Amino acid sequence: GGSPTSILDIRQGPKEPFRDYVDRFYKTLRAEQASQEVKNWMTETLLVQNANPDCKTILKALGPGATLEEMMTACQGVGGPGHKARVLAEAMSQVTNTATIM
Amino acid sequence: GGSPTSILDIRQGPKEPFRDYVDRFYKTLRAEQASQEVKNWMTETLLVQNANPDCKTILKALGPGATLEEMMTACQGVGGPGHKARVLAEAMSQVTNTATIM
Amino acid sequence: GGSPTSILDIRQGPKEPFRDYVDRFYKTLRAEQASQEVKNWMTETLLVQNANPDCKTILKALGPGATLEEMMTACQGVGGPGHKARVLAEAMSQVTNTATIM
Amino acid sequence: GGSPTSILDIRQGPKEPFRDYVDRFYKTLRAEQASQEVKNWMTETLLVQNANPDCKTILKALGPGATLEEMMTACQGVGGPGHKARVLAEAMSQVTNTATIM
Amino acid sequence: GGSPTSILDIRQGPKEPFRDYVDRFYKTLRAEQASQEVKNWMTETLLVQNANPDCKTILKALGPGATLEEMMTACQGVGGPGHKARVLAEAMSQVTNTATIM
Amino acid sequence: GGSPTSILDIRQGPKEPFRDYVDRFYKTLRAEQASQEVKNWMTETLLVQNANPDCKTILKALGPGATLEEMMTACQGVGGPGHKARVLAEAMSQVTNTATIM
Ligand SMILES: C=C(C)[C@@H]1CC[C@]2(C(=O)O)CC[C@]3(C)[C@H](CC[C@@H]4[C@@]5(C)CC[C@H](OC(=O)CC(C)(C)C(=O)O)C(C)(C)[C@@H]5CC[C@]43C)[C@@H]12
Ligand SMILES: O=P(O)(O)O[C@H]1[C@H](OP(=O)(O)O)[C@@H](OP(=O)(O)O)[C@H](OP(=O)(O)O)[C@@H](OP(=O)(O)O)[C@H]1OP(=O)(O)O
Repeated sequence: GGSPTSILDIRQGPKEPFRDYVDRFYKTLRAEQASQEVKNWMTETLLVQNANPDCKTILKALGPGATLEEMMTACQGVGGPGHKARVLAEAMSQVTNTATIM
Repeated sequence: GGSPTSILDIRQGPKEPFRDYVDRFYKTLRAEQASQEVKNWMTETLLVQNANPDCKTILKALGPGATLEEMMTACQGVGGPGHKARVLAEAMSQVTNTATIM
Repeated sequence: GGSPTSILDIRQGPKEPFRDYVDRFYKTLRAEQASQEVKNWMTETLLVQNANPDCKTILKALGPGATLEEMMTACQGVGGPGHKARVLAEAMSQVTNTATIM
Repeated sequence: GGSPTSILDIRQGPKEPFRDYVDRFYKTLRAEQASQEVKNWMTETLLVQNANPDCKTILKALGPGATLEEMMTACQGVGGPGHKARVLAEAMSQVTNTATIM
Repeated sequence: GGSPTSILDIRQGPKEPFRDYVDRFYKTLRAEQASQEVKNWMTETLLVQNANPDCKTILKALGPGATLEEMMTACQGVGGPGHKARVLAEAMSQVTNTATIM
Repeated sequence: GGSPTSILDIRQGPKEPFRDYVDRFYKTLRAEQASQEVKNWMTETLLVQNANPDCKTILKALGPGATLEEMMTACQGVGGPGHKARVLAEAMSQVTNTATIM
């Protein structure tokens, strides 16, 4: 479970940029008195998993063994037409070619 | 029915994330004077139902007994690109494959 | 007629939450100096008519006699991605097969 | 002409709902010093011509002589995705069959 | 070049309404200390060139010598769903027939 | 890497228009105490690479080394439906024909 303030309740806003949410995660973490390792691996597992399925999955899309910067860039394209454009095109064709999903 | 300020009146806004909604709900539940036995289940029954069909529908999808956490992670993903994007993936085949609905 | 401050000037913004629109509907109505009988049916005839061509459309879909609980929620489906989502599914699947309308 | 703050320079923000438009139209007309009768002949032609090419064209779409009630019925659904939707419903179905326009 | 605060640095936000952009243009212009003749010709060459390729192109579309009122009327349709709508419709059919561009 | 407040961290938000991004960038560049040569090229390497996948790739789209006016016009058009649309048409044309990508 994850209570307020605690990074365990820190989740990216679907509209919130990963560039922002990523920050909310680390600053909010400053709000928590977690052991540094408890705060870092948190910054790892809590960040990605709580990073707005869009960014969060993008992180996975980015191929694990990622750098915070990359997912920052891929998940940064989220919020502006970069998303509403690329995702739109991708979903637009996610189904065009892959419509049969099982 | 559900009068204002009561958890019964509590409802995830059409765009309100499961995360935010789950916050005003429980706070509202604090605002309500139902025992924990009456509140905790309101937290169960009212939450899923009042939680905005986007979340509410996911909620039923995850599978009865979905950890509040699971819906807490999925339902919340809704909002900006969260619903614009992911759903575009399903909205896209919702008409292409499922255009005929009966 | 229907000048401002009356329930005859109570409309749901297109993106407006039904729960919101309907909220001002009745506060305005409270201000509207009609009899219980002249105020209450407004709730019915003006709510459906002035409620966002989409919610207005939904209400008919909800099947008259419906408790405001259902129209409020279906209409609650409006605003967030839910509105674009449900509509995208029907209008998109309407313009595909039903593109021919006479 | 039409200088700022005069009903003449009163124009529905592209997105400014007609409801917002008609309220601000009436907020700047009321503000505008045109005879009581002039305001009446302003409230007529300026209202339809300045109300956002969408709410406006709608006012013209309802067929001149459209009770201000009908505009409010149609140009009220403007702004939300209900518009992006209802508009798409026709524009989307207008391009498929009517793409060739001369 | 065009330094900050100058009308040379004044550009319509990609989403910024022409009505808006044109307002700050002239407000900012006053800030710029250009001779009346210099401000008047900036008002013309900088207004169109720095007016958001949507409006900026519209202005040209309106055809040179276009009255500020026409740019204001055509570039005002830019911003909300009024645009996304009109533009999507043309772009949509542009790619249908005109997809081949050379 | 690029720490907080540095022009290195500095990035065109997804909604931050290039004309604005470039505005906080330069203000933020002044904030980081660097030599002229340093700021001279920071303004370059950090302005295009941190430049919002849309504006940034636009710069590269225009052709790197592009005049600030070329990236500015091109990126000052990135923000609203002038963009969310111009792109929707193209990305749409990217997945219609070019959906197959390898
Ligand atoms: C690919 C598809 C399957 C379909 C096939 C063709 C299509 C159709 O007929 O369905 C043409 C219309 C489009 C392109 C939809 C896709 C969806 C989009 C969208 C609903 C997408 C989300 C966008 O909003 C944002 O990005 C958020 C934003 C408003 C900028 C903010 O921050 O406030 C908005 C602008 C609302 C559009 C309007 C155009 C349409 C309907 C297309
Ligand atoms: O007017 P608000 O209630 O504050 O809503 C705004 C508005 O969106 P709409 O087009 O739906 O009216 C913004 O647009 P502008 O007012 O600047 O035109 C938009 O941002 P964009 O300009 O980037 O499209 C932003 O949406 P978001 O930041 O989610 O993309 C959204 O704010 P909220 O939904 O957060 O209220």
